[PDB]
Order: sequence, then structure tokens, then C-alpha cells
Amino acid sequence: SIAQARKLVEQLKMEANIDRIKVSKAAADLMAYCEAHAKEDPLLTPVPASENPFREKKFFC
Amino acid sequence: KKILLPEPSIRSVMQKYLEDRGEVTFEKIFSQKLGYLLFRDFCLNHLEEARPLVEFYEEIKKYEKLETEEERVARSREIFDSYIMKELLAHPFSKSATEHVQGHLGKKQVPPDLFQPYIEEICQNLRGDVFQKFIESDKFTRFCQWKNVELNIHLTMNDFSVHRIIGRGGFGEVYGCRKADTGKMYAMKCLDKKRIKMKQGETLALNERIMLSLVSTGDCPFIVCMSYAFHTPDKLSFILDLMNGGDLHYHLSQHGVFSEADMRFYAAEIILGLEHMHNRFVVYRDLKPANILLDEHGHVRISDLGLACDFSKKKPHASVGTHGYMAPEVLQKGVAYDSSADWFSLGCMLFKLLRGHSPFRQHKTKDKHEIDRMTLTMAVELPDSFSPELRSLLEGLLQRDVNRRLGCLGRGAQEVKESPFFRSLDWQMVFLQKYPPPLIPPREEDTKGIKLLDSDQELYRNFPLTISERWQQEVAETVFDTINAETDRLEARKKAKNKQLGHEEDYALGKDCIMHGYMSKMWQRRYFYLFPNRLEWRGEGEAPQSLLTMEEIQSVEETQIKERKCLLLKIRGGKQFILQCDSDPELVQWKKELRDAYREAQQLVQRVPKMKNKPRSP
Amino acid sequence: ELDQLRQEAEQLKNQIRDARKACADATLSQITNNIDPVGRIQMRTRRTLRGHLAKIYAMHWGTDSRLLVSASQDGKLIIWDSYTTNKVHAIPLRSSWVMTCAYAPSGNYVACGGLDNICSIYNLKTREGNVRVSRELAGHTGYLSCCRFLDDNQIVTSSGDTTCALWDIETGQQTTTFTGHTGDVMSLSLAPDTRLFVSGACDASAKLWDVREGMCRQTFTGHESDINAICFFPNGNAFATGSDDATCRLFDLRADQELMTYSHDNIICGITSVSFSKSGRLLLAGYDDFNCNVWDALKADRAGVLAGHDNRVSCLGVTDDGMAVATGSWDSFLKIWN
Ligand SMILES: O=C(N[C@@H]1CNCCC[C@H]1OC(=O)c1cc(O)c(C(=O)c2c(O)cccc2C(=O)O)c(O)c1)c1ccc(O)cc1
Ligand SMILES: [Mg+2]
Repeated sequence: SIAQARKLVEQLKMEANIDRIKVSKAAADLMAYCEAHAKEDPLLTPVPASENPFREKKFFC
Repeated sequence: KKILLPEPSIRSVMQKYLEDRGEVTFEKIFSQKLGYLLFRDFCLNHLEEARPLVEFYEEIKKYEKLETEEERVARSREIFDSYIMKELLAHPFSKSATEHVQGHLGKKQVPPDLFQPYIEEICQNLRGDVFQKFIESDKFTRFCQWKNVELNIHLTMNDFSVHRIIGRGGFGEVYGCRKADTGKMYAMKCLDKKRIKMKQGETLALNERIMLSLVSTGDCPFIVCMSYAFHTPDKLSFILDLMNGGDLHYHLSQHGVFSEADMRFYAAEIILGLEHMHNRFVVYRDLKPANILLDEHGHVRISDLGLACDFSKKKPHASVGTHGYMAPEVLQKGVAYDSSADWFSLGCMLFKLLRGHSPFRQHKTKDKHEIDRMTLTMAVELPDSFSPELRSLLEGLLQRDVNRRLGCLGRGAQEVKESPFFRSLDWQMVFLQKYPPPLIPPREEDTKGIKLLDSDQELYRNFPLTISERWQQEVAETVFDTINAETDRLEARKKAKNKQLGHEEDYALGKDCIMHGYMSKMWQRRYFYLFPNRLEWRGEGEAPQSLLTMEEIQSVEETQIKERKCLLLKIRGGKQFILQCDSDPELVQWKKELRDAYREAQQLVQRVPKMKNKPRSP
Repeated sequence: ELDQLRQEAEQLKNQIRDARKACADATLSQITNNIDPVGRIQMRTRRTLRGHLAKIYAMHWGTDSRLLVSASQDGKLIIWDSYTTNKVHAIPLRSSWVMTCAYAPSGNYVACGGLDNICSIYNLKTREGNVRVSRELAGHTGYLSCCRFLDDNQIVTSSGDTTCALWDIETGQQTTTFTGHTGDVMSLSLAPDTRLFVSGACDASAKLWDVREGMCRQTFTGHESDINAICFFPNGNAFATGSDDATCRLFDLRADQELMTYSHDNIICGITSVSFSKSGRLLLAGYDDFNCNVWDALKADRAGVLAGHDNRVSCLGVTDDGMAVATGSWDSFLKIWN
């Protein structure tokens, strides 16, 4: 219908009315997040075996 | 040896089977002996609202059975005084209904109909909620236990304890035997399969089965009925009523001729018998005294139903019967006939009881064509000693013209009943077997050049049959009361044992389980639960730790393992899963509900992108 | 008049394309070209959770990184204690056709649903201890594909009816509805802040929704086939998609376009599930070839493989504390890897 088509134009104007930063800045910010928090991700910075539930940990709450 | 009811869980399967055939209705169950018995147990002992209704139903039923008018006038008022003043103060009766009832009563006229209006309104009140409360109740579970058995009846010689011979024939011999199941006394008619092929009696033997079948419903006292029919690899077999009194051609030999007063009695019982066959559209065609049998009290029944014939869909025209007792239209080349025939036979037979031979048999002749010629030509010369009212009856029956013969003019059996000859008899009393009988009885290798093919055997494929009301009546009047109590004890004990075991309630309740029950995998017996998307199973202890999904199932077929019918599920992985069942109803239903389950499941998944099988190989 | 608005419908589509091209000054793989590779990450399977009697369709970690819920073709939800293999609860459902599940952040409630077209909420600690249903949510006219809590009293469901919806669990009604997709919606993921969420559909597009305001801010096409799964990057300015076309894709919100495509030639089957590690460096993806592949998100290299299921990896999830990855499979087992 015309309702189904006018719904689209209204939306497509909505999507075009956002503003956009540059992919160079965009990527830069992701890589900043990874580098920053890389110390904490235990799949990259492993922890002691006794502190890891799934390896050698003994005491639990 | 004795009947072992299946467990209550059978309900899950059985109910679905019955519902599919619309057999879970008040009318369908209430009108069955065991259905009825379990129903009234429920209302009398377990639902205070239904009690007086059924009590009152059963009171009216006793009244229906009362012999004579003076007994009824008694019971009629006797009835209206007591229960009625509880029922009018309750569940009232209609004005409309009480109007007719009180109308007859005020005038002191008392038929059996008298209370029929009250019957109908009682049903109206029994078949609503009260029925649906019964379906929910443990007694419908018990009905389902009993019906399961009925529909699993496979008979063999092991089931019967055969005693003495009491009849030879062409294809085999009749015995006397006790069904070990219930201890009911019966007669077994064993036709030998090698004898049948030697005499070509293929339609002849398979005819009887269909004929016995049609006449065995109704609960009639004057025809030798069938309850079961079954066959072994080399023998056919009929379970029939037992009659220990010998046949009327044997007693005619020892007694000589009978009086009018004595012949009347037999004719009465034989007439009602014939009426029963005619109302069900069967012409007997071999009425002679040799085919009439006596029980130990003296009462009689028509027996040999081989030559009998259906006339509903088309009227026969052959020359079937014994030559002394065949109506003129049976003998004539291409003339068709119906119940007309059996009435002419009645004359011929009745005559022979009175004078010792067929009226068309003379000088003790043994020339079939001469005897057939008297039938068509000879006017039947009747004795002088005979009464007038007897002369009335016989020349009516032996009347050559079918349109001029008693029992053919429109009312059938009723024209003969109201003949002058039976003027003294209350015909109800005949049917009640209450008139005193006149006579009380005192206390092979020819077929070895013929082989049984598995083509011949297919002719008797649908031979076996069980007449429901007959089996139900057998059970009712023997083991039913006691076996109910016995399985009541088991079911109570298992529940008491499980209450000690900290009973885990049903695994089926709460979910979307389609149905459930025992089956055997591969033999390993296991309890199954069929769900919309899968079929689980467990062993006697724990919750199901095994299953088969609906999407795996390619086809559900039926196949043989050591001559027992089973289900052959073909799994997608090329594998096969075989299921056995404990009863035919169960086999029929699983097959169905699985075919319905996997087809429904496999389509639903097709829509779902998350559950369907996407491409993999290039 | 019908034509009149279908020209502006593609004039604006082209205004957007060129809008985005003006931002495409470099690529993520170029920017990241400088960083050290993560190197081979050889995660071993540390638990096997055995209980489900058939396929597993959907799994979800609890915030405590210890308990998880799984939903299965065998008609049950099970809540496991990963640390010990123990089952906390075997919940038998009222419909056999489940497809999804979800644990409360609180952990007091789980949710599930399927071809029933209802999102049922279960209360994991009644005033007795017996687990019971606390609410059904009827409203959708299509299968429930996915659902997630915001808090005890708010859930967000997606359906094959082609819509999403935000519920008020107490009243059991829909506060807001998210019409927009033109094909069955398949997965959703909440932004960490919750103010946003994204969805993914069989139309081959994902959409960023405005949870509270109730409308589509952005649409991200690029895939060639049904998008099966979706995941937000921990900082909420980018997300990742899994599809039948055999690729994952990283999309950045502020750049409003595709940044990255993960896809070796040898991988020809579909992605069923996707999740980032705590920092966001690794992108974990489940496949119909029975494997879960670990992708270097920033460099688009394959860092490693989680291989040990006999059938489709149907679902996966990283604990909030990044300690472990869970994979659920059509082989009926979950496995905890690290
Ligand atoms: O019918 C009975 N007895 C009859 C009485 N009539 C006179 C003949 C003797 C006897 O009949 C038989 O024993 C008998 C045996 C048979 O194998 C056959 C047949 O095989 C058969 C048939 O079934 C149908 C047509 C013809 C024949 C035949 O043998 O010619 C038969 O008709 C009677 C009888 C029935 C019940 C009961 O409890 C006790 C006895
Ligand atoms: Mg004829």
C-alpha cells in the first residue's frame, strides 16, 4: 500500500539523518578498547590455575 | 488359565481408540452389559446425586419383567408411593411426563410402557455431567481394562477343555467343551480343513460363519447361537450354545407321534425362533426336526445354519434344503423367495411331528423327484382326527401360493401367532420359556491325497470373530464380579506400595504428552511416552533416559516377527527400531498416532529455520 | 503516487550509500595491521554437561558466571552448576517445541519458548522451593526465536512473526513493539547499557532499536543470507552477526557500516551463534560443521578452533567474567571450554 511505502520513505529519511564518524576513527576506538582491557580478558591474559574454577581450584563459596 | 486384566495405564491408549470410533458416549456404553454394570457401580456407590436415579431405573426395569396384569397393578402403585415422593421433592420430573403416567394409573390400566416416559427423563439426567463424571472416574478406567481384553481375543484349542462327541457331519464333528477362561459350558463345531477342500465346501462353510454371525445378537432363547469363531492351521471352529437333550427327530423316534397339545409347544418356540431370523433378514431353508435341539429342561432351539441365507441385498432362488420340507418357490427353477419359504417348511415339519412323516412323503418313498412333484401339485389331504383349528393353521402354511400363505401377507410372524391354533397361549410366556415342555431327556484317512496350500488358507483369513454382547454376557454371569475385586486389590496394593516408595506422580501430567503405555523394544519391555516431537521410554524405576525423535522417523510400517504382528520404524540413519504390543487395539493406535505424529512434526520443522536441516556438503 | 514514493525510496537509499562511502577512508584491518597477533589459543574442554536427551537449541550464562540455563528438544530446561556438573533444576516444560531460553541478571527467573508462540517465565525460588510458571506471554503470531531480560519485570522477545516486542512481565502486556523487519526475526542482543538493543532477521539485515522510544535507528545490510545470531561488543558501539552465507561481520554504529568480514574459503556451512570475549578481542562463532571457530576480531585471523561436538554447535556463550566459553550442540551435550 501507499501506507507501506510512505512508512519506508519516512524511515529512510530517519536513517539518513544520523551523522557518521570516519571508519579510521571508528576502528581506532575499538582497538583502544581491546588494548586497554586486554589485561583483564582471561582468554588472553590467563590467571593462576588455582584461581580458575575449571583447572585446579579447590575452595568455593 | 484365568483372565488377567491389564493395568489402568491402558486407559491412555484405549480411550483414544474408543473416542476415534465414537464409542465413548452414554448410549454406546450404557447399552452394554459390562458398560452398564460399571456405570451403575459408579452411580450407586460413588455419586449420591446419581443414586436414586439409577435405583429408580432398576426398579422400573423389574416392573417391565412382570408376568401378568394383576402383578403390575400391585407394583405400579407400590412404585408410585415410595421413591417418587423423594424424586418430586428433589431433579423433578416434567409435568408432561407425569401427566401420561398418572393418566394410565388413575384408570388402573398398567402396561409395561407405563413408566417409559420416566426412563427417558432419567437418561437425560444420566447422560450429561453424570456421564462425564463417570468418564473421569476409576470405573471408566475399569471399563477400559475390560474392553482391552475383549478386543484382544485370540482363541485356540488350549483355551477349551474338550469332552464328548455329540454330533457327526460331512466336514467335521460337534463336541461339548468348557472354556477354561471362565468355565462356561459350550459346544465346539470343528470342521476339518482337508475335508472341506475335498468337497469344495468353500462358500458353504464361509456362509455359515456369516449366518451364525447375523443371528447371534439380540439374546434369543430359540436359536443355537455363536459366541466365538476361530481357526487353527488345519481346522475351523465354532463356539455355540450347549444343548444336551438331543434332536427332535431322535425323540420323535422314541416317543412316536405327539399330540396337538405337545406339537403346539414346539411350534411356539420354533416360531419365535424363525421370527428372530426373519427380522434380521435371514431365511433358514432347512427346517426339519433333525435340526431342532433340546436342552436338559426340555425347551428347544433351531440349530443347523449352514444352508441359511441372507435376503436383504438380493433375494435367493436356489433349490436349497432337505426334500421333504422345501417350499414350492425354492424348488422351481428361477423363482426368487424370502421368509415365505420357512413358513412352508414349518407346515411340513409340524405335520411330521403329528403323523410321523412329511405330507409329500408317501409309502415311505425315497425318490427325491417324486417328493418334489407332490409339493408343486398335490393338495395336502388332512386327517379327520385332526382338530378344526389345526386344519386352519396347516393348510395356511402349506398353501402353495406365496401371496395366499400365512406369514407372508405383511405382518410376518404375527399372522401365525394370532392363528386360532395358538389362542390359549400368552406369547410373552413362550418367550420367557415358562410353559412346561412335553419331553424331558433321560440321563478318516480319506483326505490324505490332498495338501493345504497357503492360497486356500487366505479364503478363511477373516474367519475369526467374537460376538461382543455374548462374550460380555459370558463374563458377566461368571468371572466378572470376582475379577473386579481381585484387580481392585492389586491396584490398591501397588498404590500403597508406591506411597511407601514416596510415589513420584505421572511423568505425563503437566506437559503435552499425546499418549503412553507399555511396549517392547529390541525383547525388552519398557514404558513409552509419545510427545509431539519425540517418543521417550523408561524402565521400571527411573525417569526416561532414552528416546527417539519424530524427525528421525522415515516410515512406520507393520511386519512379522515369529508370526506376531509388530511395528517397523525406519530411522533416517538407515537403522530400524522394532516395537511389539500386548494387544491389537494398542498396535492399531500406536501405528496411527506415530504416523500422525511424525508427519505433523516434520512439517512444523520445515517452517522453522532454527530447527531444520540446512545444507552442508558442496 | 505508488511509483512517486518508490523513487524517493531508492534516492534516499543511494543518499545513504554515498553518505557511508565518505567515511570509508581506511579499514579496520589496516588500522589493526600494527598490533601483535593474539596467536594460537588452544582451549581445551574442561566440563561436559550431560543430561539433555536430545538436541540443544539455546543456552545462556547467568551473571554469576557459574550457573547457566539450557533448553532442549527433549522438552526440558536444565539449570546447571558448571563448577561441579550438578543440576540445580530439571524443569519440564509444558510445550515440547522450545527454541530459546534466558536467565535473569538477578538469577531469580529463567525464560523460554518456541512454536508455542509464547514466552513463559519460570520463578526459580517459590515460597516453597518447587519451581513453577509465574507468567505466560501470549501476543506474537509466530514462533519465539529469542528473548532476554532487562530486569525481573522486563523482557524483550523476538519472533518469526517478523517483529520484536518489549514486555512488562507483571501485567504480561507489551509496552513497546518493534515492527520493521520483513522476514522472520532470529536473534537479538541487548546493549550493555540496555537503552538500545539490536536484532537479526531472515531478511539478511540487522537493526539497531531504541528500546524506550520504540523504533529503528539504523539498518545494516551486507549479508547475502538469513542472519542467525548477533552480539554486541562490550562497549556498545559495534556488534557482530552470524549468517548462513558462511561469514560473520563486525558492524560499527557510529560509522554506520560494515568494518570487517570473517570467512575462510574452507568454511562453507552456516554460523549459528556468536560471542565476544571480555575485552572484545576474540570473536567466537558456532558452525553447522560441528566446530566453534575463534576469530581475532581486530585482525580477522582465525586464532583457533573449539572442536569436539558430534553435531552442530547450536549455541554458545561467554561468562560475564570471561573465565569460560560454553558451547551447546545437537549432540545433546554442553561443554565448557578454556
Ligand atoms: O447342531 C447340533 N447338532 C446337529 C443336530 N442336527 C443333526 C446332525 C447332527 C448335528 O450336526 C453336526 O454334528 C454337524 C457337524 C458338521 O461338521 C456339519 C458341517 O460340517 C456342515 C456345515 O457346517 C454346514 C453345512 C453342511 C454341513 C455338513 O456336514 O453336511 C454340520 O452341518 C453338522 C448341535 C449344536 C449345538 C450343540 O450344543 C449340540 C449340537
Ligand atoms: Mg426358487
